[PDB]
Amino acid sequence: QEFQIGASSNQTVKATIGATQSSKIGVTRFETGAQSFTSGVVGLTIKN
Amino acid sequence: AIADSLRSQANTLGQAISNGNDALGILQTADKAMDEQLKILDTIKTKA
Amino acid sequence: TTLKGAMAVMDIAETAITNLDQIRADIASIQNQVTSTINNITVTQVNV
Repeated sequence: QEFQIGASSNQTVKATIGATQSSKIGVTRFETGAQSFTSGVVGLTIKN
Repeated sequence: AIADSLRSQANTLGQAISNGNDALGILQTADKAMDEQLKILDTIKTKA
Repeated sequence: TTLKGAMAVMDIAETAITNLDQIRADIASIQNQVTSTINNITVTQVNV
């Protein structure tokens, strides 16, 4: 949404207020692996 | 010619001031409204 | 009745002001020329 604040034609500020319903704000990410029956030294690596 | 251009620019800026004030009004409304959502989320976390 | 339409009507009005100034300048030019003619004629008639 624009708000003309200039002497000439297309000066403006822009507002892009996001959505804030309760179906769109708090969306976490869960994960869980299988039951590990094996041992050994492990090194994780989270990518990106 | 120069005086008419300057008068046009002064009137345009005078109206742009009102556009900016309306933008401030809208944004302040939204901002001060977000506060109750913040407090409600805090209460939800406390109840959980 | 629409945002971009408003920002276009702004330019169209600016161009209109420019054109009317350009025409009024021609009226003024002819008027000054006529005034000078009238002064010179008023003197020449007395001398004649």
